[PDB]
Amino acid sequence: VEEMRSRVVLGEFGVRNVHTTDFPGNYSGYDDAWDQDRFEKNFRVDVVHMDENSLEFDMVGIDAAIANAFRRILLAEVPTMAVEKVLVYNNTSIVQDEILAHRLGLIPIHADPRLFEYRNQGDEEGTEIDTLQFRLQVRCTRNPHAAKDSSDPNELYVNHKVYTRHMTWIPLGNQADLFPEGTIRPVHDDILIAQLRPGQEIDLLMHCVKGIGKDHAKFSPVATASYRLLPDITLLEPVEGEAAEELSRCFSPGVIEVQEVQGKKVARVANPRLDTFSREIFRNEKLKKVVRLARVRDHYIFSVESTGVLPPDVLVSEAIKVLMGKCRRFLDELDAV
Amino acid sequence: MIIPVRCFTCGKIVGNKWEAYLGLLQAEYTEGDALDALGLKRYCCRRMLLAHVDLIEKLLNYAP
Amino acid sequence: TMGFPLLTYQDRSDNKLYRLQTPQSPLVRPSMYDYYDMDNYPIGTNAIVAVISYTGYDMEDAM
Amino acid sequence: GILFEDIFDVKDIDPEGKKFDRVSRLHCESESFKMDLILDVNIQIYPVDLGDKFRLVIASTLYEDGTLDDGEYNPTDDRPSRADQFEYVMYGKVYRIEGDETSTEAATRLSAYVSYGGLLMRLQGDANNLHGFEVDSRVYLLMKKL
Amino acid sequence: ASRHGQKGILSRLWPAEDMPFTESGMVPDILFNPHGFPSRMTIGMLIESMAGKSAALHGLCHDATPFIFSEENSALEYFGEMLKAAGYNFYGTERLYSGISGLELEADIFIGVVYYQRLRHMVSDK
Amino acid sequence: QDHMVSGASMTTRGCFFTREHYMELVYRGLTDKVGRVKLLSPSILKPFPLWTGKQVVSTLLINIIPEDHIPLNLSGKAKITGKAWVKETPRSVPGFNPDSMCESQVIIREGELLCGVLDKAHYGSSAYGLVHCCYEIYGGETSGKVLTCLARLFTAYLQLYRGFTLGVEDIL
Amino acid sequence: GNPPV
Amino acid sequence: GERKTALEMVQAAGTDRHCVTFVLHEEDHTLGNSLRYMIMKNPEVEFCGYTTTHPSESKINLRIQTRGTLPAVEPFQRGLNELMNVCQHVLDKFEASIKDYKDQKASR
Ligand SMILES: [Zn+2]
Repeated sequence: VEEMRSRVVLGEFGVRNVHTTDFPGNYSGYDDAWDQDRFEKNFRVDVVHMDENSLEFDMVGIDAAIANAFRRILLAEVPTMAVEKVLVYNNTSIVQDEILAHRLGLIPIHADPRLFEYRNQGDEEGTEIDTLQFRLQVRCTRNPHAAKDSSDPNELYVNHKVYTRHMTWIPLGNQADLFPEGTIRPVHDDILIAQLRPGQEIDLLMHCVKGIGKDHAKFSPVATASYRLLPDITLLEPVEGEAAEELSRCFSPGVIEVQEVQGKKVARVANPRLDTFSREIFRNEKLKKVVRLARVRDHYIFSVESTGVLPPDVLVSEAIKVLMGKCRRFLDELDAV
Repeated sequence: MIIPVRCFTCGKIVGNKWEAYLGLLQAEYTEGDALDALGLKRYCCRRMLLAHVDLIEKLLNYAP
Repeated sequence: TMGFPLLTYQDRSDNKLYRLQTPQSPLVRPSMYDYYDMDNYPIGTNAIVAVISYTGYDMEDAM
Repeated sequence: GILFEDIFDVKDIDPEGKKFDRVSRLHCESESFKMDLILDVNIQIYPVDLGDKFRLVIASTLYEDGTLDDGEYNPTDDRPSRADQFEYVMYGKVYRIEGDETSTEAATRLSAYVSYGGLLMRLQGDANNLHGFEVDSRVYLLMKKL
Repeated sequence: ASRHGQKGILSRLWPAEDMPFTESGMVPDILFNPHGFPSRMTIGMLIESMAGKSAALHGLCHDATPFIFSEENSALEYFGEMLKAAGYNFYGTERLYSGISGLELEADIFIGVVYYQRLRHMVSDK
Repeated sequence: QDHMVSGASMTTRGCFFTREHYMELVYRGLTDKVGRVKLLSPSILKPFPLWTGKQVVSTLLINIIPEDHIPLNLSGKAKITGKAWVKETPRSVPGFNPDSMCESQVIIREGELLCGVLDKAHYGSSAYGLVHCCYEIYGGETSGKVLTCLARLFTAYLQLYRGFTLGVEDIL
Repeated sequence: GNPPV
Repeated sequence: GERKTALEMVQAAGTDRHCVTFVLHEEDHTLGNSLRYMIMKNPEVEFCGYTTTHPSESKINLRIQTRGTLPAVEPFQRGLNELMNVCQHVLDKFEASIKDYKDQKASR
């Protein structure tokens, strides 16, 4: 007669169970029929950090299926713009043509994909509606004003290294209005595309189309969008007297804060969230009996890091909206019968 | 040959930290401190720069 | 192994010549690998491998 | 619809030494009957200890009003007077009844083996009160500590 | 192939959202069935994984010279101490989630960095 | 390989599944195409309804066997000796033949696995197992169907809720 | 580290 | 609208309305698993399970077997609606939290 409703207990030789006991018929009284108000009451979102290119909200009180749906949407279904076709007029570089096209596909563009649309199948030409064109034209020459020196930038250098700065947007249609001068640009100005020697030249036109990270990774808008369940650490016994420090070393260092309540030293669990699961207490043989570390049941921690095309919060919003769009597409196709 | 533009396992863009990495190593910084000062947290990205062999500098030495 | 076979293309006119685009140098390697510089000619890439039975398509020597 | 009811007390927590993860094999022994019970119980849900008593019942229906069970599980059933005076309910089938070994002796004792998915039980004792059982018969094992 | 005689064909290209992600956000790029070890006894791959993960973590470069690590000074002890000094766990296992169900698998997985070679035999030629 | 370590760790005695892991593990082994899926009843009905993993294999076995034909009975031994589980020294109980109730004896009673681990001795290339008897009573197409569905089930199990690996702390 | 203060 | 990027329903043997298999095209484990979680909350369904037919293909099969009365197409169309309601609520809550944090940080 003992219920544990909220934690995923764990030892070393394996974890105890894979359930969450929050579904219909999963208890004598604790049965579920998807009370929507109970959800709307027990749900809360909390954001730990929001630099540019980072977010760490909490998303407390949701199941693993919905959290995983959100994570898989950000990685593979939120749309981005990226180079699909490369027209090469001349290329006397050491970098091949196909390898140059590949390298150009993996460069992130700062166009927001919500103002564009998908190119129809076999729309090779493209129009202001679905495409953005950029041009890289660079040639390397020796600089006339150079002494007998060997630094590659000083001599043998007008364009020794071709960067993303060298790529220039060719406004395709009326896109010069709508897009102000600096808005459509590659996100990073320092990505090394190639290297040149005097007499070598690159000249090409790149076409960027819309797409999702599912049919090619180049179109994916986040470095990673993973999540982790909130750890839980409980001191079953008061640790003290120089075993507190050994305890504080078997964890990521901020988790067990050793206070000094009396002349003796007491270890306390200051911040369970910092913990990385390393299970190094389980090697102690005397303190594996003192601490129980498990996971909180439906308390997640998310971390979204965008490449630079869209801000992270906008990414999460568009992910939730993409899931809603899936649901609505299937609802309206069902209503079609 | 040349620095990969995006880390393979994750996709994080590491193609702009090659010259910065080389500059922090010329200043006396260890490869660990250097990879930290560039923002490469998870070791999948750290291996992308730590173990890169720049062979574009040896191919760019035979005649035009 | 498909690796970096030589530095002088445009000159060899062999029959077949397999080239790997972006080789890396092993992070774990014997010290003799560094006596005969073998990083002038790298042979493979470092990969994050997990030893897990997860797919149903990686059994009996398949990866 | 009861086939057996008694008050046991745990004597051994796991003598054979085979140790499974969440399951514990209790060796009990009835009171006022001197019947024997080997019982695999899921102890993650229902912790049991030594020197512990519990009222144990075996049934063929949970309704305790005659109506047979339909063999279908509904968590939505509207007849909610099914036995709930019991904390741990299982549901298995008897797969072996074997009269005791002793020949030339009365030895009219029976051992009834029940399987509860994978958690086995064995009830051994005077046949007179193990007649309700028969191989391939579905039975519920209700339990309630004291 | 690895540097230990573990050759194998490429059977699938697993989507990047169906791969088991680790608690650090990472996601493997090679999945290697754990049943090639018991009969082939290539314990050098299990040490190379930990050595390479420790290298990528600390920015170091360890040597795999034969006969440098004895019974008294073991290789697993050395590299597990290296790992435990980086916040990871001694035995080299980090616990993953299922990229398909979203649940933390019950077993903690053995992940690391190993050096793969690509062989010259391709289905395009055979 | 991992269809043997998956089925041996699911059919072990202490594997309990909630209604939603029970389902989605039956339907993912079946992928059934015709007719209702005949489910079972929870082994544990009270503190929380829970299933057994042997019940997943059972309910996968009563759907594959052809509709008109009736489920089979089978009694045999497992490959994993009943001594592999003895952690702690064994003590003696006067009326207990420890092997009467052991994970070493496989007892399928009307298509429902009631005892036994179902390792290589079944599902495998060993004779007189579950698939060999399926091939005798119901033909060779039904044994092939059983093999397919059991492979799919044991893959879903390791891919969804459990995982198999081989680190250094099991060779240590 | 710690949701917003 | 789309004759086959969307739904194809196969009523079972005997065209039992209470046992249907929906084929959802261009869907992977994301919608499959979230929708199966949302349909399991309905006490009127006795079996819900999804599965991907083959890696090479892009389509999932849901299987809904409801109780005696309802036609098993209401459980599907209600799990969809509940999932979309949950997504809308999560979106509202997340945007409100982001706005509140932006204000708290821009003030100080
Ligand atoms: Zn990375």
